[PDB]
This record gives sequence, C-alpha cells and structure tokens, in this order.
Amino acid sequence: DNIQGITKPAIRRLARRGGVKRISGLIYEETRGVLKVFLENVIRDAVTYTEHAKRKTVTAMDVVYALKRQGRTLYGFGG
Amino acid sequence: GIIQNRSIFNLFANTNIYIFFRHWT
Amino acid sequence: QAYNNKAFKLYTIDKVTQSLVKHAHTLMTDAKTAEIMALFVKDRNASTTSAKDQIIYRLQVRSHMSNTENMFRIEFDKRTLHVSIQYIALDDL
Amino acid sequence: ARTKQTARKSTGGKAPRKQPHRYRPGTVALREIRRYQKSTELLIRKLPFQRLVREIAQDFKTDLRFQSSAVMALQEASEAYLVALFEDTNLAAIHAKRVTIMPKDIQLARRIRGER
Amino acid sequence: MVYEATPFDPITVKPSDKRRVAYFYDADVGNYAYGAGHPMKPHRIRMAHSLIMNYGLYKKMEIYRAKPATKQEMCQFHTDEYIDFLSRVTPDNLEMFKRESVKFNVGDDCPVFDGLYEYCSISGGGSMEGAARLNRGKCDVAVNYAGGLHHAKKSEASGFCYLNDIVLGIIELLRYHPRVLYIDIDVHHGDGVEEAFYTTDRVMTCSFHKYGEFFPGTGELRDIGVGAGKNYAVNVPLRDGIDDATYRSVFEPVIKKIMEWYQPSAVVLQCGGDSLSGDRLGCFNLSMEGHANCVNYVKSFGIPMMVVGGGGYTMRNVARTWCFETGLLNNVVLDKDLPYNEYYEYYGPDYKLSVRPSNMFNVNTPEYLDKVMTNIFANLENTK
Ligand SMILES: [Zn+2]
Repeated sequence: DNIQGITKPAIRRLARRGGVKRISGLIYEETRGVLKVFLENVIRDAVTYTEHAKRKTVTAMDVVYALKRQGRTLYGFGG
Repeated sequence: GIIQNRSIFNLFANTNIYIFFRHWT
Repeated sequence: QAYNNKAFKLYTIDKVTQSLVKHAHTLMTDAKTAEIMALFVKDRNASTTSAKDQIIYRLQVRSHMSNTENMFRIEFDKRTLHVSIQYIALDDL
Repeated sequence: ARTKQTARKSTGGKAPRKQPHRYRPGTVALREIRRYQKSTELLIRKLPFQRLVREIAQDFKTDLRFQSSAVMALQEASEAYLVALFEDTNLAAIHAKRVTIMPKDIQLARRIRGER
Repeated sequence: MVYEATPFDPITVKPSDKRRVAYFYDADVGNYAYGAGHPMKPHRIRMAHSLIMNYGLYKKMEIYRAKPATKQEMCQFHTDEYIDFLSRVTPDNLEMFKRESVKFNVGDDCPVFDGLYEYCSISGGGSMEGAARLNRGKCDVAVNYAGGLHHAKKSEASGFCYLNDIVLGIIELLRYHPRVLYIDIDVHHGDGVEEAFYTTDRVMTCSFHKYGEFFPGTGELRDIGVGAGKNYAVNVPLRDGIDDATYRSVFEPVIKKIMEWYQPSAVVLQCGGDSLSGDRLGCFNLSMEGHANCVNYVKSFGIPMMVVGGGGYTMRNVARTWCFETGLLNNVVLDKDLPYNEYYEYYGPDYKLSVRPSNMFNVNTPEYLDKVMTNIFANLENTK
C-alpha cells in the first residue's frame, strides 16, 4: 500500500516530464510494479554494501555505490 | 470620605499585568 | 509514582515558569505598560487615600493605554491575602 | 446448490456489541509538458517516496535507517529512471501511429532496453 | 437538596453483623476461555479464588462446589430452543447452526468455545445453589463469582453473557422470599435482569451503570417498569470517571431509600469488576475501596444476600477487588500486602491488594446527580 502512495498524478507528472501526452489508465499500475522491482534492485545492493560495513544505517554514498554497480551512475550525491 | 489606614488595595491593569498575575496564581 | 498521578499538573512547571518570566519581561519593556505599574507603586506606597484618589488613579491608568483595551481591578486585602479580580473592560469609559 | 457467505458475520448488529473558457484536451497537457520540462524539482512527493523505501527495504534488512541524502538519492535515481523509460515509451508509441502510452508500449521498451 | 458531597469514609466492618458465608467455586470454571482476542476471561475467577485460599479466608467460610445445571433448570428463564442450541453448539459444528447463530446472537461478540455449555452450567448451578442455601438458612451470605451473566436474555446471548444465572438465582430466591432486591454495580446496565423482572413488583432491579452511548444502551432514568412492576426498576445513569466519594454519595442514599421503602427479604448484588478504574471496557474511576464499599454497605442491613461477581476484564483488578469484598463479608479487612499465590506475577509493580484509581475527570457533577437522585427518590415513594 505504500506503493499505492506513488499516486496517479505523480505518475502523470513523470510522464509529462517524459513528454507523454496521453497516458493510458492501465499504465499507472504498471509503472508501480516496474518502479518497485527497480528500487528493489538498488536498495538490495544498497544494503549488501551496508551490511558489509557492518553499518546498520544506510548512506547516500552506498546508494550511489549500488547505482554504480547496476550501471547508472548518479552524480551529485558524493563519490 | 477619607479612608485612613487602608487594608483593601486596588491594582488597575491592562491585559499584560493581568496575564502575568494569572500565571503567578 | 510518588503522588499516585495527583501531581500531573506539575508536569509543565518549567514551561509555565518560563511563560511567567516572559510575561514579566514584556511587562517592564512595553510602552503604556510600565507606567501602569509605576502608578500601582505610587498607590501602594502612599496609603491613607480617599475614594477620589481611587477614581483619579483609575482614569490616569486608563489614559495611559488605548481606548479599546481591557481593564482589570485586582483587589488585594492584607488581612487574608484574598485577590479579587474584576472585569471592567470598556465599562468605566 | 452453490452457496456463498458475504456478511462474514456470525451475528448481526455487530456495532451494538460490547466488543466558461475551457481548453481543448491536450493544450494544457503540452503547456505542462513545457512546465515539467523546464523545471528541475522532484515530482514524486518525498514522504510518500521515503515510505516506499522503508516498506520495501524492510525485506532485505530490518531496522535499516536511511541517511536523508539517501532517500533523496533514491528519489533522484527513480525519477531519472522513469523519465528515461517514459521518453522511450513515448517513442514506442509514436512508432505505432499513436499518441497514447499504453502498458504494452512499456513491456516492449524494457525488452529492447534489455532490462528484462 | 438530595445529593450531598461527602468524602469517602474508610471501610469499617460491623462486629455485630457476623454472617455465615458460603463460597461457591468449581475448579473448572477457569479452564474455559472465550477466545484468543477476547476480553472476557473466566480465568479471573480462579486467581480471585487463589487470593481467597492464600489469605486464609477458607477458615471463616464454607467452600462448596455447586452441581452444574441441567438443560431444564436453565429453562426456568430461557426458552427450550436457546438452551438446546447452547448445549449443542461447538466451534466444530458452527456451520451447522447459522440460522440459530444470528437468532440467538451467538458467534460474534459472544463466541462459541467448546466448554460453553459446561461454563454456563457451572455459573447457573452456583447461582441457584447460593440462592437455595440462602432459602434454607444454611448461610447468610452466598458468594458465587462463577456467574454474574446479567446481560443474557430469554432467547439471546449478549454482552459476553449466555446463561442469565442471576435470573435463575432470583427465581430460586422468590420461592422462599416475597421481595428480592437486585443491585447491579457493574458499569454496564443489567439489561437482562431488569428486562426479566420488568413487569413484577416482587423483584426490584437497581442498576448503577454508565449511561451514554455505552453498552447496552438501555438504562434511561425513565425506565421504571411497566404494569405491576412500575417504579420497581431503578436506573441510576452515571457519567465517566466517577470516583469513590461520588459513587458512595450516589449509592448509599439510593440503596438506603430502597431498603426503608421497598423492604426486601433477599438481596442479589452484582459485583462487576468493570466498574473499577483501569478496566478494558469500563469507564469509571473506582478504586477497590470504592467498589467494596457498596458490598460493605449492603452488608450492614442484615438481609440475607447473594454476592455474585459479574464483569471485570482486567483480571488482576477484579481478582483483587473480589478478594477484598469476600474478606469484607467475613467481618475482616485484609491487609494491603498480597500473599504468595501461583498468579503473583499479575499484580505488579507493588504486589499489594489495592487498585489505584486514575486521575481522570469526575464529570458527574453534583447538580446532575442531585436531579437523578431526586427523580429516583420521587419514583420510590410508591413502593411502600
Ligand atoms: Zn459489565
């Protein structure tokens, strides 16, 4: 249900930034699952890294570190 | 009508001294 | 634990004392407020006063502040320290 | 005779118990294409996003606090991922003589992207 | 000019009012449990009883195990079909009784546990044998905490109550006593007992209950009985958080006026522990002294009484107040230091007998209770 927190108008805003002019209605709920599985990949690696530092808290450094692994580097948050 | 050796004393005040006295009470 | 929850009103003693301190601070440092307490000082220090002194003290207090403010008559009686407070907001005008 | 139960209540009365100018469709849409393209702020309300991360990280490790900058890193990364995926989808749609992204248009994009 | 604000006097026994006390306890009552998430627990009965044995109160009283009631004896008040359903329903064959589940209000808020019939039989047998021992003169006070099911009615189960044992006890009392007064200090209204004896003048049902949007909703002050039972059902509506002094100054004048006006021959006292402070469902602010002062005051009249324990959904508080009330009936005041029982871990952190009241607002104003007691006293003028 925290997933349903990613609301429609928010997915519409992402589509607008993405240049989409008419969003199907069945897209909204497809974008959730795709979103989840992706976050569920970064955050997984974010935590492997976390439990390697024996740290219990995660860091933004570990987040961009997990992105570097996945492939999609993120500049602006360290490293 | 002179009241010598008075015992009842009156304090006239605005909201500031009234609220201060209410906090004291 | 000590008072069997009968001392719950003392839970905010620091905040209420802080608010009393703040009210005293704005009590001396406000225009049209400290001279009212000065008039109270002159009325309390100078005893043996008749009624006419009390009314002229009342209008002299009234003339210090605005015409829409509220007056309060905080009566004190030495015998019994009994403070009667009376609401005369826009009544003596 | 097939039967089913829907009340789902062995007893009734459970509560009483002891226990005007209007633009054409698309003009406003293109206007706020321009608005959300000239802009750089973050489009998925934060709190909701942070929560998405708490309930989903919970699985990999309990009691995992997240540095604030981190959930902001997850947001940025997620919005970048979805805006890239949505540019691709619009293309996967404008391909099929159309102007409406549809689920199928994104199950495909991701196949060509190879993210599946 | 009827209600008087009086501070709560300390509880003092009367040495000239020694009563033969009969205790009815069946060791099995506690081995029954309404459910997993359910507030009503028969396990409160045996930790109350464990406090009786470990205080050495069994040397001043006789402990009896009442014979459990059969099917018919339950049908002295309830219908045949309701007792037949109660004696046959189990959690296994709940789907075999679906019409009767909604007919007799059994299944939600009155769940089906597989010792239901035995629990009801123990409760009804305890109440009826206490009344019978009162009838023959074998005892002056009959104590039975196994019952108290005052919400059960003729053909339904309500308020965690299935068998209205109090009606069975008052029925057994009526065979030898002309007038029986029922006093309910449970925070809920005694709707089953009042409804059973609504139209008769032989039973006066007095209930000191919270009356708001609270269960069971019945118990308005205007409910005074119909027919020959008019002005023979006193309802005392109370608000939240009534303390010991307020409850005493309400209870003692009303019960005194009933005593010198209705003049009963037997008394049934429902000692619901949900009138205590800190209860799961109750909303009163009575300490154990405040709860037991009603029992001590009704003991002063000398009328042969039946002390029957009813509600109470926090087990520790109801057990402690039942032990104190039982000790009060033997003309002793138990010391506020609990002896070692097998359930000693419940009564933390002080491990004393006392139930401490909460510091919540006694919203029962003197004017409201004055009007309530004035109308109650006016209705009681026709009961001579
Ligand atoms: Zn009750």
